[PDB]
Amino acid sequence: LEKMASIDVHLRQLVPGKVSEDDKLVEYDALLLDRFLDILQDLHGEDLRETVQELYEHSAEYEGKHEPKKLEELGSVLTSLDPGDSIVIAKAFSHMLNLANLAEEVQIAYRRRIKKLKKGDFVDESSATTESDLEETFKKLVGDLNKSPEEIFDALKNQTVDLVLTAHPTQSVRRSLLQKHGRIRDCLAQLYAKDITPDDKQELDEALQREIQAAFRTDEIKRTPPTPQDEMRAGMSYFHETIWKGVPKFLRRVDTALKNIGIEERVPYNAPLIQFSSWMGGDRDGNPRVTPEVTRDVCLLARMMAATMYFNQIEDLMFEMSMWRCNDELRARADEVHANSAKHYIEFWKSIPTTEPYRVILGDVRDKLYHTRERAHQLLSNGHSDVPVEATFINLEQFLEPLELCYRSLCSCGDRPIADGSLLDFLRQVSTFGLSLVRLDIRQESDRHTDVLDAITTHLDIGSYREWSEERRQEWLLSELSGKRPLFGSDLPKTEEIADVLDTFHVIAELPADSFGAYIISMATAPSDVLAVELLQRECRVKQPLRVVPLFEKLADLEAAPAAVARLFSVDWYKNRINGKQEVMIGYSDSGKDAGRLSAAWQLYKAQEELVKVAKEYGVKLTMFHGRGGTVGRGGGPTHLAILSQPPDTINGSLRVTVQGEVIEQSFSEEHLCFRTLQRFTAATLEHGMRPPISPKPEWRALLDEMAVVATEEYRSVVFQEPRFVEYFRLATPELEYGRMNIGSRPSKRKPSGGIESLRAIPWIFAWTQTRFHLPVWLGFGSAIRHVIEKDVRNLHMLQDMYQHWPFFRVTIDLIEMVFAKGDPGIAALYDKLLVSEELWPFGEKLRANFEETKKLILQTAGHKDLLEGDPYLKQRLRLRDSYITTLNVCQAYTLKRIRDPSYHVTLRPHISKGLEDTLILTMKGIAAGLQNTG
Amino acid sequence: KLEKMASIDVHLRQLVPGKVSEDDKLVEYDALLLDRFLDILQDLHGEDLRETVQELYEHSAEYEGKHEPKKLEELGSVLTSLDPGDSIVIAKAFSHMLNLANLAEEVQIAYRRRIKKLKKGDFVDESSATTESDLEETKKLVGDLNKSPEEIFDALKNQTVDLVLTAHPTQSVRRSLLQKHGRIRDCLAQLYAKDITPDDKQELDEALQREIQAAFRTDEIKRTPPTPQDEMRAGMSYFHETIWKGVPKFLRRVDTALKNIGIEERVPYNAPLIQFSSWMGGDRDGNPRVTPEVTRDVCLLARMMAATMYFNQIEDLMFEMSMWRCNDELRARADEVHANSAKHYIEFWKSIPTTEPYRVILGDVRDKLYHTRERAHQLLSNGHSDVPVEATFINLEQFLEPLELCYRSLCSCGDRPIADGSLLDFLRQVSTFGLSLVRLDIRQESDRHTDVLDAITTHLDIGSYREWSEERRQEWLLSELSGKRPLFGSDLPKTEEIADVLDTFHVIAELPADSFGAYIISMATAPSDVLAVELLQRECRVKQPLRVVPLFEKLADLEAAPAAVARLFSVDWYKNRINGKQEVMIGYSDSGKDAGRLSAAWQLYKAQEELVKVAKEYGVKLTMFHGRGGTVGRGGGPTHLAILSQPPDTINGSLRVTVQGEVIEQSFSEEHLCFRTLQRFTAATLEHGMRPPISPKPEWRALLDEMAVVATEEYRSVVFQEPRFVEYFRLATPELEYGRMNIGSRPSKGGIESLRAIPWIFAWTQTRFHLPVWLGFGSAIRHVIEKDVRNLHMLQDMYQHWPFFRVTIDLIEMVFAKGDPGIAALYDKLLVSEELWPFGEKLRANFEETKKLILQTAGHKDLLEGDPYLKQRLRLRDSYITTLNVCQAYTLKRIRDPSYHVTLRPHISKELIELNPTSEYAPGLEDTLILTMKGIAAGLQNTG
Ligand SMILES: [Cl-]
Ligand SMILES: [Cl-]
Repeated sequence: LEKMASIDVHLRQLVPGKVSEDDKLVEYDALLLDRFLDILQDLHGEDLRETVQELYEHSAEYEGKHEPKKLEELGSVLTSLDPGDSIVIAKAFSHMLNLANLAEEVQIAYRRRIKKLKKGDFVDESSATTESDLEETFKKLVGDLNKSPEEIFDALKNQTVDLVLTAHPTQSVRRSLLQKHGRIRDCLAQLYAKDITPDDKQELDEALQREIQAAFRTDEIKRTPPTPQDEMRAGMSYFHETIWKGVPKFLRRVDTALKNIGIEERVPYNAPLIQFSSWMGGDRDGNPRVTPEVTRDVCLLARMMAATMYFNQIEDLMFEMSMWRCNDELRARADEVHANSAKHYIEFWKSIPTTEPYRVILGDVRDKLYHTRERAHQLLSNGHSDVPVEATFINLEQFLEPLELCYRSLCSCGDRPIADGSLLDFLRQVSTFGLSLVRLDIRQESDRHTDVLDAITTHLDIGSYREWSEERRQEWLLSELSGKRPLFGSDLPKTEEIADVLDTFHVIAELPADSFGAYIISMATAPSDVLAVELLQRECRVKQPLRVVPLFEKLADLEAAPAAVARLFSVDWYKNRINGKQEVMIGYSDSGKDAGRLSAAWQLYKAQEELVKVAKEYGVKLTMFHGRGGTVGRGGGPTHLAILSQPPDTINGSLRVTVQGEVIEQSFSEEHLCFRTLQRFTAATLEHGMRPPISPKPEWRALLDEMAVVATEEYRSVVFQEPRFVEYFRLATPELEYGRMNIGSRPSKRKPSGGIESLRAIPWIFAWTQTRFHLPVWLGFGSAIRHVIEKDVRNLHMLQDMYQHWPFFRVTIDLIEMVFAKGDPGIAALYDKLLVSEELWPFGEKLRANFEETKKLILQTAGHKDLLEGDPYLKQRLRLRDSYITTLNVCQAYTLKRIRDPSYHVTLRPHISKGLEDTLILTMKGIAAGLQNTG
Repeated sequence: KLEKMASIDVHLRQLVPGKVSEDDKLVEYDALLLDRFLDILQDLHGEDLRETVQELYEHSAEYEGKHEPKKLEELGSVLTSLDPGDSIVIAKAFSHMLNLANLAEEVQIAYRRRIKKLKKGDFVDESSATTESDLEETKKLVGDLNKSPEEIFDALKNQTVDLVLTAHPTQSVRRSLLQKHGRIRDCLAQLYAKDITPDDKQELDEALQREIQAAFRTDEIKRTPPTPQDEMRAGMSYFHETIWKGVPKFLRRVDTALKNIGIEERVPYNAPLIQFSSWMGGDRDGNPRVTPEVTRDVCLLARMMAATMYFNQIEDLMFEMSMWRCNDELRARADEVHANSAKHYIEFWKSIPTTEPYRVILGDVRDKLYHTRERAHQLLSNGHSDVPVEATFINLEQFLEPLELCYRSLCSCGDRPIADGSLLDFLRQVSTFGLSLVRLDIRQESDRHTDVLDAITTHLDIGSYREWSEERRQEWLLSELSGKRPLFGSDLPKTEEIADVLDTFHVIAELPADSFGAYIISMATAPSDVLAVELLQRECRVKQPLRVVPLFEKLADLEAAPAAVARLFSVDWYKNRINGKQEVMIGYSDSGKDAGRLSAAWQLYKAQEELVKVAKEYGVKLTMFHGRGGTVGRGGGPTHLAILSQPPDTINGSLRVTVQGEVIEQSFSEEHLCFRTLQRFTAATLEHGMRPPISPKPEWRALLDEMAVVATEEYRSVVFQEPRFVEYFRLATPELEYGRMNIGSRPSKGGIESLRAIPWIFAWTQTRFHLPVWLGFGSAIRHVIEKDVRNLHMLQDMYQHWPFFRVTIDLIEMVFAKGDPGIAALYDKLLVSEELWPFGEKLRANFEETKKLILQTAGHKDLLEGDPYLKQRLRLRDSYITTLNVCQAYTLKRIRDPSYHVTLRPHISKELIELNPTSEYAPGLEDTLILTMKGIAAGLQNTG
């Protein structure tokens, strides 16, 4: 059985050298592949195994030389498969790619950081191999920038990093597949431990094989496109995985780094340096499956999960807390708490004596936690309770109070060191996660509020709020918000939508405030959009209303935004309600859909500038919320510089970022990866506050203004002006199939009869990411760089200066370069050859030419001769995914030809040992998991 | 001025000079912990207190080095001059330091590397963990003995090792202080990882100090002398600690070794290679706090704990079990289970779909486990439930069936590798721990059954069951078991004791059979003692009666025992009821109390031989139960040879041994220690079954018979014939205080005969004298050397080639290492009348004489010449124990004698004096005595 010998050779040929000396990646991939193929042979036979192996080898050869004959060989083998074999080949390559991801994670987590590889400037911050850890970030602040330790500590207390978890654009993988990937991960890790006994290594190998098989033999589809509750259950797995234990870990690391620059204090245990907000169950923009009851469900479920974890933590806390010396205050509370009726610790002690006061108060807290979970479960499954809300914790201060009393008492008696053990960790978990783990954001279009108000104004015989000018709207809204009479009653004609909006507000009002983050207005354009939501919030009896966050999507909206926000601050009611804090959302991906990526990038930098001017004029603490698609939305290293790149004083101690679904596994599945994520967000925010990026030279801004004009011209002329574009888009791309399939819970368009305009941004990016072409990400960059080079050769020297010294520009170009690394025009041409009308082929040929030109221009701007010349580790990792993703591409393209065209009969082969829709879904989820994030 | 660290480094390095390997980091560990502890002591009670404590430790270490009595005089001088507050803090301090020494010991043993080049090639290698045979090396069977692997596999399938957890003779330390000891051990371990970053090392250092202080600031007294339920709760900590996870780990390792000798199968998941029995809540011998309700309590509690652990484990199982292809039988069972109402996993899935059949059956099992815990908690807390018995698992096969269905189904579809993961671990845990984790044994005196039958015969006007000869008793008991009429009713004059015995039988009758192991008759002497218990079991309507196990204590009982068992097998009713299985219990410590240690050891070897003869004559599978005090009761390595030492065919695939309380932490607190415990028990059993120790040469037998006669004579002449022995014992030893304080129960059942064996051993272990273990050996070896110049060469032959004799001598040698006559003399000087002084003097001479004689027999010039690692660890504990001894002796003089005024010193710094307010003796003297007792106890661990 010497077949294992071949795959080592093809792997070593795919990535030639070693990117370090702990570079064990090719070994890891070879081992996983060998064990997996042995499993495939043992489950489906020697013939199936030989076919799959020949396919992988061919794919490796293609990713080597990019010879199209290799692709035709792949096609020949794949078409000759009846759907039965097609499912097994597609499934198999999916799992193989997943294993490659696992090895990637292990390599990254245990790679040794090389201190002699730092150059000393900001470029070091674009890779995990050279980024500044927390303590290096401190020394930089204290050395170069002359900031005192006191100032660093004070800045830290007041800083908040808020990570927002979003429902996966496709597969938010089963809560069980995290677990299996974990076991494979850990087995791989220990097999290479330089301290392993032979029998331990044997049992580890058997566990590895057993779990690879365990993953290959579970189905990946069926049932419902899981209900929002199910997808939310999946999203919360990472709290069990790493974050719950990981947060006190990281915060204690902050304590140590502080001591090493002379600060004796710890970060206060009630300071919110870390926060988690979620969209799962709250985003309704173009997603009707998210009902008011869905939101109530994910809220109560969240409070349940939190109560369980606090409950199980407090028992180890209770064993720890066996001291007897205590405060007079704590002694009082213990003798008081002793006056009551101890059922949840009979296995531990018959009862708790008053000679163990901490155990008394903590056992009471354990009881209240129990009653909290039971009440939440009752309301979720029934609608009423019987658990008195007074027998539970209903707000965070009731919970923090006894714990803080313990900490005070322990410190009084000279027992602070015990306090900084399990007790401090526990307080830090309470303050970070609260009673809900996450705080749900709500999102809805502005137009739906227009509808609700139009029915309100029609029912009151005032006219139609939709016909009114923006100023008439503003005036009416102001008068009502200033007044004291309610607005409407049960007597109100409600369409299903209008009832949906009002009912959403009612459920928000029926739940504790600590469950909710922000109310987000999609397609916001004018101050009346924010005022609308504020009034609807008030007249629906929301006691403590949510902060309203406008989301400026289109480009014109972005130009009009700073006037709009200034106008909002100049109105007394909004100024008095916000309390000196205002949050605005920008959608890098959305704006990109409107006007191409380059113009959306430069416009967002400028718009953030003007917003900060306004927020300083009127004295509010502005917080920019970064939607899906940005530079700060990438995985790992690059985030560190993306954050540092943002315009000065747009962060101001409060960073709110979306952790895209495609990146969350890579960023939180493993102890080390999670630590370094929390670390680089915390450290980068802190540095950017005291060391803002350079301000751009005027010639740079003038140049980018030109390039923005040309780029939007090209992008809009191709995507919107070309009359035969959308026909091509529906042929050369699986957009229609994605819309009809059970992949995402969302409809792809806002009006089924509309063009590219009504198509949502997420399907736009996905459709072209499946074909390894990525047109939405780079289109426009070509004609911009071309235009300025022809106007004068010396502008290329200016662009290269910009790439070398202006962080913003470097991170924009870098993202593009990375997306090109995941691109292959050859595969796009194969989709063309099978799926596109012959008279439409030159269209594709021309666009691919545009591709190659833009790539050449991007490489020249970054001063590179190869893509990702600066990040060879990332280059290696992606080149290794390429070999599986390509097979999933060819399979997808022929499956499309077969699905769309029942007139394409193929000479099948005999079925291969112990249906086209399922194969297509597999190739989609696979390529999706392989390409991860682009734009 | 913090160069006190140089002082403790120098004293430590003098205490243990060399290296016993090169991964020998023990003195490093001890210095590091001690330094952090002393700094904490200074920051809590002041610089002066810290300097006092450090000076005391240095003096103690210098003493354990050169044994100069001046050092003892210095320690005493400082200790008498402390007011009770400072005496409490000094005593507590040294207790905690000794504990830290034990933790460092455990880490060093767990990570010491076994040296393959150090094996000598014979059985002596089996007396230390550093050279013993692992599972696979016990390959030995295949080489030397030419046994086929198939025969080894069959032997292993049928082998059962039954470890019995017993209540601690003193402090089975709070489930809370064990935990802190765990955090300290782990912190120590990770500080020495060769890949740890500087920030990691800083945070680990602070975590260690934090937990040392946290342990120092917990009280070690107060509350109740814990109820038997509390002691049982504490005893069950080790299942959560290591054993629950440890059993599937060990069994899988067995699987690997079997693969490594060519066997393709695994050990069947339902074969009981490991079992755990318990006495906590069932031994009532001289312990009236153990009531019927106590037994009902610990039974129900155990079933609760088991249900909780299965419940939490089965959720990881449910996530794992996401397969879809399955057996036809399993698909059926899944569709069947789908017809019902999914509450215990709303956080995981809204409900479980039928395309995940395994998850369906497993979710049902999770439901049934939940209801089992709730019903047990209800019965314990009320007396009734409302949980239908049909919704819980009441016997183990109900539980096993659906899991086995999953395993079968998974194997059907070629998913055996998935089956051999979390599912196999779960099946193995089910089979090993069952629904109770442990099985409770019950124990009671024979005389207490005699009372019950005597009141019965008096109530029926037949005579007094007490007056009847052993054969008249036998006769009546036989006719009654043959009969069909019940024996008694509510109309029966019951003393309080008799009500206790009958009520215990009724409670046994009310509980499931999986809860109970064996009924053990203390002071068994004759078959009528067993027949009484069988008859009481039947007439109290115990549906499935317990197996009855006689415990033959005294020497004459041991000679008479095989006659009794032969007569018992020769009775038709008993022969058919036992079903070919008989378990007999020996108490190495009890027999030791009767006739000296040597005579009890040899007599126990011979009596086991004769019992094997009887069991073959009548075809019964005999099972010997080793009570406390044995060679097989030691910690770690030595156990391996002790088991191998047993007489041929006395084990026969069924080993039952007592895990003494003082040893349990050393054997089960840490992952590796647990693995090697289970491994040496399993491997020793398997090997001894197929490779019996050599049979003894006839001259060795005759020689040991002689020595036993002399030794018993000396021992009894001192302990029972000297009229002033009992007077001395109450002066030179804290026996009266041990009984009068709060530890244990009742020591007397009169003189030393009515004194229980455990307080007998304890009293003389506190004063580092150990008279019960060695008394008699001196005069025996002296007698045989004078009888003939050559007998010493024969004894040395025995020590080198007869495993039994080697392990007896070896245990003695270890006990002497924990001995020090100087300290005993100090106890004399402070506590014993002057006209009694020569008595102790003469006794001490025997000690020294016996020591020299043991040394010559073992071919040694120093104690423990063969086990320098153990010598090092003991040498190191002794430096704390000695200070605790002096403190104890002066505290005794102060307690017994209110006319002993001492020039006290000014109180040091901030109090512990006021945690015992209702004390009849001085403010801090009671607690100080208790502290020294618990301390010295934890320092000397096991002797005899
Ligand atoms: Cl109880
Ligand atoms: Cl639900």
